[PDB]
Amino acid sequence: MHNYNVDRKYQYNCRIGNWSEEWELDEYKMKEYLKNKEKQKLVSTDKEDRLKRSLGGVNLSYANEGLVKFGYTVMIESDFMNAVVASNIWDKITGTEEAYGVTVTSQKEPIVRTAFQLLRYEQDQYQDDVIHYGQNFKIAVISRLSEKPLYLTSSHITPQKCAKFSRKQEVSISTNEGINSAWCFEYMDPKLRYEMKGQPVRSGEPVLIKHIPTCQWLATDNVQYNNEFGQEFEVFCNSYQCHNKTQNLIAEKVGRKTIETPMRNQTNQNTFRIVTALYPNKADLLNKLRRALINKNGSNGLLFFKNELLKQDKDNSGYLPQQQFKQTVQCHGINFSDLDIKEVIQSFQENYSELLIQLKGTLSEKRRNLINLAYDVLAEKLGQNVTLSGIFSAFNKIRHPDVVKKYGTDKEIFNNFVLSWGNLNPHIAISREQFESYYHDFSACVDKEDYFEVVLKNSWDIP
Amino acid sequence: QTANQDIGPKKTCNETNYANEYYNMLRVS
Amino acid sequence: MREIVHIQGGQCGNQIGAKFWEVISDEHGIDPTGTYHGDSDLQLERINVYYNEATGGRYVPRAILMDLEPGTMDSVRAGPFGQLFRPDNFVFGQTGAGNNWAKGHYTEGAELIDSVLDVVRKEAEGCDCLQGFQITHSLGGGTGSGMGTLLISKVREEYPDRIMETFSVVPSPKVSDTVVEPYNATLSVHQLVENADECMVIDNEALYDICFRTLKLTTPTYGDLNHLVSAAMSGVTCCLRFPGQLNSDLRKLAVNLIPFPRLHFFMIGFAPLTSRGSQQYRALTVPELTQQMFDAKNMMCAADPRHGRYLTASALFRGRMSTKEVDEQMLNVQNKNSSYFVEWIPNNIKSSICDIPPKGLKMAVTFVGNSTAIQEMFKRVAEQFTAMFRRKAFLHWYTGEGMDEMEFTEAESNMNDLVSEYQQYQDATA
Amino acid sequence: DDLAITKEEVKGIVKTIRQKLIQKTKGANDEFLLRKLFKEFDISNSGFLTLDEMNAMLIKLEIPIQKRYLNAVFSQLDRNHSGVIEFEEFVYYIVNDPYP
Amino acid sequence: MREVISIHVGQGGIQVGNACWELFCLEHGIQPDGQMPSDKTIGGGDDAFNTFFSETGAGKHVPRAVFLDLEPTVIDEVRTGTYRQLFHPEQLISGKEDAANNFARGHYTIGKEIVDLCLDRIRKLADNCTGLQGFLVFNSVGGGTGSGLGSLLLERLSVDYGKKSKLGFTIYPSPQVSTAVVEPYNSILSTHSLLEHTDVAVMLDNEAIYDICRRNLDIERPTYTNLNRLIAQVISSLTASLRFDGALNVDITEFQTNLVPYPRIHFMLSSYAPIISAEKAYHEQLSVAEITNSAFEPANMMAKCDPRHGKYMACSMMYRGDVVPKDVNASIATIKTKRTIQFVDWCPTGFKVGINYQPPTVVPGGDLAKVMRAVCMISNSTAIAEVFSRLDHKFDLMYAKRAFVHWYVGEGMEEGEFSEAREDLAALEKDYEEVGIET
Amino acid sequence: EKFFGMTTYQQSFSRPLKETAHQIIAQSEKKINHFAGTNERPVHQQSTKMTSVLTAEKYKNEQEPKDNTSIQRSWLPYKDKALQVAENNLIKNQTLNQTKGFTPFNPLIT
Ligand SMILES: Nc1nc2c(ncn2[C@@H]2O[C@H](COP(=O)(O)OP(=O)(O)OP(=O)(O)O)[C@@H](O)[C@H]2O)c(=O)[nH]1
Ligand SMILES: Nc1nc2c(ncn2[C@@H]2O[C@H](COP(=O)(O)OP(=O)(O)O)[C@@H](O)[C@H]2O)c(=O)[nH]1
Ligand SMILES: [Mg+2]
Repeated sequence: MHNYNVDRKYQYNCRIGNWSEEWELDEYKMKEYLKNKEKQKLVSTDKEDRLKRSLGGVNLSYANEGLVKFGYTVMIESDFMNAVVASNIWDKITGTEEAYGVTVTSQKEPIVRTAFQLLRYEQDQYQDDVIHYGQNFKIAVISRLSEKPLYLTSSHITPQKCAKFSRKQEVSISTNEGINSAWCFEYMDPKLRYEMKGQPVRSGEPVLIKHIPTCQWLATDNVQYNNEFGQEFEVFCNSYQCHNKTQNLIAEKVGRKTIETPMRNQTNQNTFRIVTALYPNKADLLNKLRRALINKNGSNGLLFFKNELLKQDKDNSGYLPQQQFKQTVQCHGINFSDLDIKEVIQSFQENYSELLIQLKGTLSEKRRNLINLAYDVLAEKLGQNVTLSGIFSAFNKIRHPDVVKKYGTDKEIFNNFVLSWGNLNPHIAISREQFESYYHDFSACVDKEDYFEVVLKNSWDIP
Repeated sequence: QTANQDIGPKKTCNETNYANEYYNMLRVS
Repeated sequence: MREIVHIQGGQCGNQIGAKFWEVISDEHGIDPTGTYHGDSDLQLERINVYYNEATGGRYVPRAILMDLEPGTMDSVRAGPFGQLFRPDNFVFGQTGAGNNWAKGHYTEGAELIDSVLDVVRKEAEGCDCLQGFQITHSLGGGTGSGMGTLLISKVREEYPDRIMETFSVVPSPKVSDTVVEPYNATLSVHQLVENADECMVIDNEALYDICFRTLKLTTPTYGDLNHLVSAAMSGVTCCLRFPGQLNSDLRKLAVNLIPFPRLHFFMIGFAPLTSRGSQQYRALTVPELTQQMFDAKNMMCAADPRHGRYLTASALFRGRMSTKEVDEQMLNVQNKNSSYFVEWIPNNIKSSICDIPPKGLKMAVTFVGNSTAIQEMFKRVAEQFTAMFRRKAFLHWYTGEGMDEMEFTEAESNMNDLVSEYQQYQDATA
Repeated sequence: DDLAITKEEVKGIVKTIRQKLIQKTKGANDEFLLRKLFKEFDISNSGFLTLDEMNAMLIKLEIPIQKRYLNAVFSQLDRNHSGVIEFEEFVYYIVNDPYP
Repeated sequence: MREVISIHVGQGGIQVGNACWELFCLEHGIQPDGQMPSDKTIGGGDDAFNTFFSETGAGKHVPRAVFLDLEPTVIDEVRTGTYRQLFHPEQLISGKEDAANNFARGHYTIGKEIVDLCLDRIRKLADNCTGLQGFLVFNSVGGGTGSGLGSLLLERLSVDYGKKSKLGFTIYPSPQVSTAVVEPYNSILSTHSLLEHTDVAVMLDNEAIYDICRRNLDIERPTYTNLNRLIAQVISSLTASLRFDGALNVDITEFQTNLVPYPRIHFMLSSYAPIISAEKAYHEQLSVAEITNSAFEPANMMAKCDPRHGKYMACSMMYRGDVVPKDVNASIATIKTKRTIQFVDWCPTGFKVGINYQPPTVVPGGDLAKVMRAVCMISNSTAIAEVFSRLDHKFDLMYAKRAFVHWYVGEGMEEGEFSEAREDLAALEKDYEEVGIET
Repeated sequence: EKFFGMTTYQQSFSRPLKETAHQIIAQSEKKINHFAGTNERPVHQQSTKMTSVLTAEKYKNEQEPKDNTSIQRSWLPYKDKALQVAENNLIKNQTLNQTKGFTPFNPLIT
């Protein structure tokens, strides 16, 4: 005669009323939390990957003679705001072409996010790497930030596309490799702008960056902008020429001046300065790779990873080019961040041949007893010599762990059962010892004790 | 404005009378 | 491929819609980001049933979400899963309804309905062959109850051939939600039997009492009640969207569920219903499902389905299962309780199957109910309307925007007619 | 060597691809089906493509181009020089490419 | 030289056809992929595949089949099934809107704009054949599109080819177990269409098969998949005599002149035996005498209508396998002696027998076990009068108060049609009871 | 939290799940000189697939005395000219086929 919903109620810990049911839901939520981690989808873990890779510090290369030459690293600092350029490889702009937004950051501490690399964009008569006034230079982010090269570019004003808040020319990091990435430098004081060309750029000297596609000076302003990295403002392309008109034609007619010499001041918003350097666990990491591999191929994920690797290498020496290992992980597409790959490579840098073993791990002696025992039945049926053709024919598709439940069609399991066995020629010979390891991996990732033991008993008629 | 009377448009009900007639006649024969 | 469109109005109608797409999104593998991540290849062969195509690979659901105030809709997309709705599909005024039909149908309702008709026609003509309309709205509320009927009348006239369903929450006598509920509610029901084709009420009373006697959760929230309803619709269009053995489109139900033109009110429910504690210990087998489907309390309608007899009903069994037991169980139930089923219509239980059960279960059933007991609420709704109108209470504002006493007598006039015309079949004997 | 593939034929064949994809389904489509080819056979799901399967695909679509043309097209199709393509970039040039 | 054309329309039909092809597919040695595995050359003086297949020039074969339905889910289902590459890509004529169990919607409004396509397809296919023997039609009568397209196609077919025979296999609702509720209405209109255009039809009511499956096969949880193969087997036996050697051949022409006393009484029922699983088979007799005896068992009749409540008109039973001919006379002599099976006064002999030589072939993974003697017995008898009697009773009672009438009238069909349709059965029921009187 | 995906049609016959990366490549060379079309049958070859090599009966050759035929058709006055001549036909055809090579799953198709 238990009466529920008894007015004043305690927690589920007490036993006053209606405790039989609600007790579980606390467990269930605890029950569900277990599954969320099992696949790397919890918002906790990724955020650090967002925060970690983004918050990684960087080192600025020194400046020799205060002369900026292609190759060094510089911090773009906004004179008007007393801040520096910032990059976000997370926030995404809306368009057919994929691109990233950019912003200025108040905090002046150099870090990976704010590291920009310069290179030579187009060939020029200049020989020496000494940068030249009014020449093309392109900006690209550090390699560490993104595997693909990243560049910042823009386009002309359009009602369809406009700055999120500035309403001026929009700028974003993209994958363009043509005109849109070009840039050149201009002097600050207008008295020397036209005479400027032909003089070396002095590091730390104020510089004006102009955009070849639009000849619009990149400048910062004071407007709100909100994102994860605390508070920062927006950076737009727009040239803040002085409002008052200057008579070109009447001066142009008499011929006193020329088009080349500018005839209008610019406010401080367009100022920008190049700044150089002030002065001249393995146990857990291996867990992720096996875990990440698990989702993409379920229980039999590990083999294919080894199966995929055997294609790239040829010499069987087990020493594969270090870079050539990077793509292979990409070519299988597990949710394994690029930030994680280098840890594995640097850890064993001199190596898959040695690497494979650590993923195998150690099995409980109970499992080995069943693995070797099964082969005994097969040898008696197949006689003295065992041939691969015997194994495939020996396979019993009918029952399987998944055929009975109807998850998949027999032709699925029978074919799948085949690929994991590698690229061995059908007429090769294999002994029982080798058969031992082949099923060692299968138990490597099938955590459930009951399920793994189910595979062997029914599969090969082992009694 | 209430319309719920069902004690009896009349053309259809008369047809039903004719409809049954043939089936009785076939039944009779 | 017989696509359909969804039009829901009012926050109450808005709330139900929000859950429906999410639940529908999961079944077809639509994540809050919208990028397809399905496992089997059967999850796309009918993606057009509820989704269009776009450049960039993102699916934009075809829904019309709109209300007479911005606050509610500012929240519906405020939470997750709201980014799927296309901004062009939202239309919202700046006046407010205030729990009165007049403002949202003639003065304010008329002044904005034109825009909605424009939006609906654009999408509706988009499909290759329109298959029907399904509208979620509340007859006890201001924006929903009033706006919905006017839109329903307008649309039906332009498309006299397609079918239409309705999901409305008639108010419960035990618990109140608005004092002017009787007036606007009754005046709205009269405006469905004339234009709409199918009606299947849902009662919040059954939602609360179902949660505490079968689910047994102390604190239930409005999230819990919506989920149950969202599943209710999810089973109606299941066959239309997946392969199977005996498919039954939206129309097929009508010809088998509605015996006469003015008898198209249905009541729906979901099974199996089992609490967390009893999650595992019961045998998910055919006999268990059939017993709880017809249970007195498992139904979602305030009416008791044992106070009369049924005219017709149909079941949409979902998920792989044997066929023989399905027919036999239907045959047995129609026999052991003959007194609860009308006599002059033989074989008054329908069957239907689909080859894909809902995610997270092995067997699923969605029942449809056209029961003579549905009249019980109408007595409760109608009787209250009489007394309230006796003293002309709250009336003088109804007359405040051109709404006059002519139809109030008329509108209530049909409700009494519908109730009485509904009961004479109970005692009718061949 | 017998000859070097000229820029015209690379243009000429690429013409035979882009136009025909429009042939199937409806006008707005031929891009969802494009993701079908990757989706309807891949265990990797990485969205990366290999030279051979590019031959396999384009052999599918009634354009019996040959191997030698493939080496030129694949070489010009990718610039990183690794002979591997990511489907965010690949489709972008196939359809949403204003110039030939 | 001698070929047959297949017609299938309706979920009951489209799927049953989906099965009847596999049984033929496995028997003649053509794999589902579409390519015969060679090893069958050497002048091949046997066109065993003509009776159902046609040469494509080198390798594959295109079966003579037309698939029709007003819904895409089913028809396109086979387009991407295990049989994707067999059927002709354009020969799967598929509609766009569901019938919705409204016969009127299937015979006066929507069916017209696609029926022309159907008759177009039948035209091109037939021309290739030179010795067209007749037509086979499987349709579901208790459904919307099934009856509508079937009745409409039947009508137009008779007005173009004439004397060419046509055999119809209908699936009427079961006595007590059925799905549709408006089924008694839509089915009733069907009898009018097929009473005066189809020579031969076999009742195959569902309810009986469940009993046959449960009583003998010892399976208590069947599905629609297992029901079909039992129906499909009947097709395999019926049409075998054309495509196999035999000591006493039986042709399709010996039904429109061998098993129908009058042009009006043209309804008969079927049956099958033996029905044994893969476990209990070997431990039985399965002799010539035994197989025949189980044939006339009442409860095993494929139609839920006890043949013991009437007489018998004429039954043609076809033997396939290795039955010794003199054993055939052994069974018939005893059967006539018994008393519980009684024949009408005016028909002295009512059996026409045949003997094949190709044994029945069992589809892999099924229930039927391999055997060496079998028989397919068909009977047109006065017993079938009950099935018409039962359906009519369910009809008139509900039509009394015009239940569901609106859905039909509002679509164009005349309200007076129901008056005649019931008149159709009345005459047919009256005709049956008159023949049974002794002379 | 699964979706399953085995349709009623699927469980009966099969699911393809095939056409690996190189599979389409292999079929490309097959159609290179594969031409779709057909001629007319050379006639006087279309006919029913024979079952027995005797007339009006099936030549079941076995040990069992009830199905020997030979042991069953010696009641005539003399050695019935029919069984013996039929037998040599089956033997001689095999030798000729071995000369060419047909192995058509039986001597009947030849
Ligand atoms: N035995 C058996 N009967 C079937 C099968 N499929 C359908 N039926 C019968 O068909 C009747 C209903 O019609 P359906 O075959 O489902 O379809 P239809 O008659 O073409 O009408 P629509 O579904 O609107 O196209 C049911 O009452 C069943 O008896 C089947 O696979 N096996
Ligand atoms: N059961 C249930 N009822 C709801 C929910 N949301 C709204 N309602 C109903 O909506 C009614 C109030 O709607 P109302 O504001 O008057 O609608 P409006 O007049 O058109 O704006 C209440 O009676 C509630 O019962 C929900 O999530 N669950
Ligand atoms: Mg149908």
